[PDB]
Amino acid sequence: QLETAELEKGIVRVLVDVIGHRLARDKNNRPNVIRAYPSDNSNDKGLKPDQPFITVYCQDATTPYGWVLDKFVEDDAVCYRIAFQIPVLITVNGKGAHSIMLELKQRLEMSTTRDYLADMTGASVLDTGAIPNDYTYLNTDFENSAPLVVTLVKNSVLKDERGSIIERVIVDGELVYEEGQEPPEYTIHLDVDSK
Amino acid sequence: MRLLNRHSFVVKRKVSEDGHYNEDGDWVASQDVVSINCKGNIQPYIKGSVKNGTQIVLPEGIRLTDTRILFTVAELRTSDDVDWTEADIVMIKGHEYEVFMTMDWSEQLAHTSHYEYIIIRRDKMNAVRN
Repeated sequence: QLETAELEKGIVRVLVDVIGHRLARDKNNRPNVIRAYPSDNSNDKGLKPDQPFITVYCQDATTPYGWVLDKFVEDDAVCYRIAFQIPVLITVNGKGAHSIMLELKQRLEMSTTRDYLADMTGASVLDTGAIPNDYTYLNTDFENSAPLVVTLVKNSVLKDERGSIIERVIVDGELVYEEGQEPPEYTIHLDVDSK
Repeated sequence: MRLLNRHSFVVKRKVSEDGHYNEDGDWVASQDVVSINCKGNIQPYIKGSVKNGTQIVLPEGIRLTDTRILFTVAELRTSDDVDWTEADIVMIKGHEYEVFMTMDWSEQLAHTSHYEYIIIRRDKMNAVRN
């Protein structure tokens, strides 16, 4: 199954291991990779972490690959498999954000990294966008940000608990000489079971 | 009979200032929150855009928001990203409030030094833990 929340969680763990040697460390010496719009229970907001930090944000989830990729039957349930394409926005904030972002791009193509990302997420990278060197004016100085749009593709399998598959077929057939003949010339009754 | 201590409310302060980001990536607020009664004056904030007790007719329902000013001598804090502070929650009629924006007249005069706070009602939201 596909859950955007789980996908963002999976990406964050990957970014910590992949690009962690260039970010800042908190009180637990954990590289500052956070999910966008942080918030705990109810309205408990989240503080802006230290500089060189990474923000992960799943922009949306489109399905340009058709309504249903395939429909198979599991043990006793009909399972639909839909193909999704999730654009995830990874943005690095802080001084020298562009240099940090560039390293991640050249590191998101390595086979070892993508194999790691394929695990614990279940998705595979489709492509990586362009990195704009953005300068925004907060209050006094300019904060460097380098957003990047990583596009992921994943297959979600959901089970319809109201399937009730076929196991027996009963066929009644008649043979006639012309279109009509209310008394059929010969009658066919079939009964095929899975036993 | 100081007007500065007319009303009495209960403030929840995140005393155990931990506020760390879990390994997964979400935000884990302070696990220890204490509620101790304070005293202050709560008045409606009348300034232009700021709306007090105003129902907002959205195409999804009717939401209600308000903004009150708070004169008090207590040092209530606000969410700060340098000292890892996590704001203070004021309570009026049960509904939780948040201390956005602060004015610090703490040392200026002798018998009139006070803090001025801008308390905002917290919007209704589904709660999920992390």
